[PDB]
Amino acid sequence: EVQLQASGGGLVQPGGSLRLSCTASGFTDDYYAIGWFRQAPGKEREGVSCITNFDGGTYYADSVKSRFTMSRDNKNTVYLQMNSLKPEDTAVYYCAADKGLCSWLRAGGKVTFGSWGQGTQVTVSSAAALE
Repeated sequence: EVQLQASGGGLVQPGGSLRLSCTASGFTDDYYAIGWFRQAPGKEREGVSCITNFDGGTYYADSVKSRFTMSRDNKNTVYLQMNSLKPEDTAVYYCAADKGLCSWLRAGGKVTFGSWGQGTQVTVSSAAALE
């Protein structure tokens, strides 16, 4: 059965790091794409990153291109390493997969002809130093 299991959210200080994971099960077509989009408080959805299963090509939204890195573990997991985190990165992050489109990277961050899992909260705040 097709599943997208997520994990790795939390509260971190600005300049910090967090890693999100998404384990994709049951995908047998070579042409899927997997990645993330996010929903920041009071903002419209925004695409974050995408990896195409064919060729392993990686795509990033301009807002995260030099700070975030996506990687894969062939068990069926993709990782989003977030570094130099900024308060504006605070959002609910959703793992998504589509039919090789990376649709959520178009303006508006809307998945089309795809699938998405449950959100994971990532908060970047000075409040994190108070644990």
